[PDB]
Amino acid sequence: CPLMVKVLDAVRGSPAINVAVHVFRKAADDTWEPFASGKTSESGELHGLTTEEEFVEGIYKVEIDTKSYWKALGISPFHEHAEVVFTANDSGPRRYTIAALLSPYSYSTTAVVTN
Amino acid sequence: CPLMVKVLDAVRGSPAINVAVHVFRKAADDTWEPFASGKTSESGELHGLTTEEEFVEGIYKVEIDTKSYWKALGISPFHEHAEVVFTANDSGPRRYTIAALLSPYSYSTTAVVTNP
Amino acid sequence: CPLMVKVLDAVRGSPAINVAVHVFRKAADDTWEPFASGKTSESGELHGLTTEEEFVEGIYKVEIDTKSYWKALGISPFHEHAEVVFTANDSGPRRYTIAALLSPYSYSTTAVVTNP
Amino acid sequence: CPLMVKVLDAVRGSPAINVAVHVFRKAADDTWEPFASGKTSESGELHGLTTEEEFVEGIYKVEIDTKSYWKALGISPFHEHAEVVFTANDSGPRRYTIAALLSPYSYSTTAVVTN
Ligand SMILES: O=c1cc(-c2ccc(O)c(O)c2)oc2cc(Cl)cc(O)c12
Ligand SMILES: O=c1cc(-c2ccc(O)c(O)c2)oc2cc(Cl)cc(O)c12
Ligand code: NA
Ligand code: NA
Repeated sequence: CPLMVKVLDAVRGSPAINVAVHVFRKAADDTWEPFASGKTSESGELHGLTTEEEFVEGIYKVEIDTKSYWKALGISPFHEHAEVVFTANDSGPRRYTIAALLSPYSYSTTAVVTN
Repeated sequence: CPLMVKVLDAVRGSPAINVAVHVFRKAADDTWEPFASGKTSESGELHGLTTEEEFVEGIYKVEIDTKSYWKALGISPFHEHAEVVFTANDSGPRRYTIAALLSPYSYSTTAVVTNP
Repeated sequence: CPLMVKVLDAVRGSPAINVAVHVFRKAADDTWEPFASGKTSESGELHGLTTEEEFVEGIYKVEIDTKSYWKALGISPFHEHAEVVFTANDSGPRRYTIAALLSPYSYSTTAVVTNP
Repeated sequence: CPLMVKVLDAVRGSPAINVAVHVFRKAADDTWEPFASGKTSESGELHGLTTEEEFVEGIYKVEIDTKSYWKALGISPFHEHAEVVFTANDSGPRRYTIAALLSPYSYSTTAVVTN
């Protein structure tokens, strides 16, 4: 599993469950092309987005649909979504976890990249 | 000042100085049209991007060029940039401060929104 | 102003107003002696805690009373308080801004340290 | 496992490995009494701190020794340590994860409390 996404809710102190996540890969024409997507699980995680074969070097965007999450909880939010944009780099073996910690008017994102 | 951007460096405990910032507004055809740009000052702040007249309702994107900032400090960071996307002024004019706290493999961002 | 505290509310996107803050300094006997206290203003800021003369070298603790803040907004939060512990002025006087960004089950804190 | 601690490094994009963590429980005399401790693993985690039997309601402090972590990496830090103080509350079955994301001049902590 070369790419995993984990989303946490700082208001409820819980995983952020059933959050839509869309991954895009930058194309040669510099547009964003759909790459993978899903909804976070009961543990706030989304696994199985891609494979080592498909996840080649390039620029990727992970879009987390935070606004719909806050709306569905009856809470007013600031952002349309959280976007995480990064270059995948081969530099020996690699696994990427994109984590996000959500509040209505703030989010934090970190990358945990391990071998 | 209806839109201000403040950027801090969590490695040095300092304002993040000379960080490029580009603001876009979603157009009627769903494209991101350039709206304003600038660079943070020695206080980590960017003022004067727009005016209450210009800053109409819409969906805005604030792109903060974090990668260039880190590379200049000798660090190869994770993110290309930090992007903040939000609807503004849809209940009338507000003042927005977009703050970002930067680390090489993480950032946070928060909005402070006040009613003048 | 050598020590300032700024507190923001990540639920409302606003300054965190009326938050109690207590500052302590570690004494020669390793106890935490009260040093200064106050409450954040309508801008979320607390100024005037100390002076360059009073704010000598030492280990300081800034306790921010986040639990009371949230309970007053109807929220039962996780943390009792947010505590920020740091050595100050050990290379001469500096100006410290201690910032905190609050959510019911999370907080962050960062320091901005400048040399006057 | 009613209490777990997870520590991440925002400078290296990695778990924070071999970080000392001390847990205290507030005593009747309002002093902090040592409760459990350990060092984070290669995954930045510390498991096995306590048991359901021992982890009764009360006020707890988790102290993460961030200064020694940054010093050992050759990096100058701001804080002496990060402290997380909370009340454990029985309210049906519960598991507490105390997570921290570390930078030299900033840290973020969140609680993930699940059943
Ligand atoms: O404290 C945190 C904890 C975690 C976290 C990340 C992955 C996990 O499996 C987990 O249990 C917790 O991610 C964060 C991610 C961010 Cl961006 C900020 C944080 O403070 C945290
Ligand atoms: O601690 C912080 C402090 C500030 C901050 C500091 C000074 C300001 O005038 C302001 O508007 C914001 O912004 C943050 C912004 C974020 Cl996203 C996270 C933080 O921890 C902070
Ligand atoms: Na409207
Ligand atoms: Na000294």
